[PDB]
Amino acid sequence: MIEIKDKQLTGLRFIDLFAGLGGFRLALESCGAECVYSNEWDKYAQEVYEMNFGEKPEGDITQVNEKTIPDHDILCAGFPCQAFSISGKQKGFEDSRGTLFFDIARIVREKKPKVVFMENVKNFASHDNGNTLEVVKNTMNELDYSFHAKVLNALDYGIPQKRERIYMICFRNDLNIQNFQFPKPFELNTFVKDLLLPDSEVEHLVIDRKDLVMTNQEIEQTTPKTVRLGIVGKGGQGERIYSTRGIAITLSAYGGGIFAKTGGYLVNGKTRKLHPRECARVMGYPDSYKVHPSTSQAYKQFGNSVVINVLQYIAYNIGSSLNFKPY
DNA sequence: GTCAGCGCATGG
DNA sequence: CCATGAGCTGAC
Ligand SMILES: Nc1ncnc2c1ncn2[C@@H]1O[C@H](CSCC[C@H](N)C(=O)O)[C@@H](O)[C@H]1O
Repeated sequence: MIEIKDKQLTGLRFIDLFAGLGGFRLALESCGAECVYSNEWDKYAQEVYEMNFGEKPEGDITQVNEKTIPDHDILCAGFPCQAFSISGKQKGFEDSRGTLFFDIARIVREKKPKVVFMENVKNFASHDNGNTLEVVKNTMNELDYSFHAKVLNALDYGIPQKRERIYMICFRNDLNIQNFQFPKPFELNTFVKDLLLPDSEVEHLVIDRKDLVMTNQEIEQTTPKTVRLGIVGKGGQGERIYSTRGIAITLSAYGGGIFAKTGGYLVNGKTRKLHPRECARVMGYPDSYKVHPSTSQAYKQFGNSVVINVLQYIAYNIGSSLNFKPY
């Protein structure tokens, strides 16, 4: 993550819904805001959260009375993506994991917060011929909010990963905010090769397969794009090998392949997958964030998360707009 | 609960 | 034509 000197959000309160690892909390606390409630149902996600932050999040959001929830200024939520992702079956609102949005709307109507900050995958914007995005937009307008949305690739904001998400920001209509803007891009100066651990710590992750086929030669100069060097098996998900001189592919949570969830990379003559700590780094997490003791769950957790840096830049801008109140 | 072979929509 | 994806499904 990056360091913020001008703490634009001091004094405001927020809630962490679908908490996961607490990615929304790190970003917002770095700007001076305060957390007053959290909710996450996964047994193991709850353990890591407690380890790092010191409190257990409440359970199942679908059976919590919206009036119990504390008064807050910003609502944060990165709702489930399985029913909308391009890697799934695309069942949308007919999937029991696709209706979560409406519990958000339910909470919103009661607490009427100042800002609503949501985020999902790129295909969310195109699903069902744009109908799904329309439904979210109209419900927000009807509740008296303005809707601002955009798709941002992580490689444009300092982190070496091709990870495209859609961000949705909503301000209550009586605040009359007319100057919010999505952050401007810059040049990338860090590559996969700058975050790797020493060879002695990652020896156990090596894989020597006899069906390895090199289709491209290693490159000699860095570039901001995924460079594919080879394949194993039929070249499906988890069977593709890339260069450490380019950028990483999107990390996932339920993926397969011999190089499951992270993909394979050509490191010093060898082919291996990433270590959990190296995953933390490509997601923007600091080396002081304690990871889960079980390697298996650690990978799933990081693949469901958000990239800190992008959230930080957007949070600064939300505060700047709120603080501009001239005579 | 963990592991790995897979098969298709989307966007050029 | 060619490359990708906060996935699915069945095995133990
Ligand atoms: N009904 C429900 N109640 C609470 N949490 C739920 C839920 N259904 C799914 N979830 C949780 O929603 C999360 C979706 S992914 C969100 C990750 C989070 N932004 C982070 O910073 O890491 C997962 O942790 C999932 O277990």
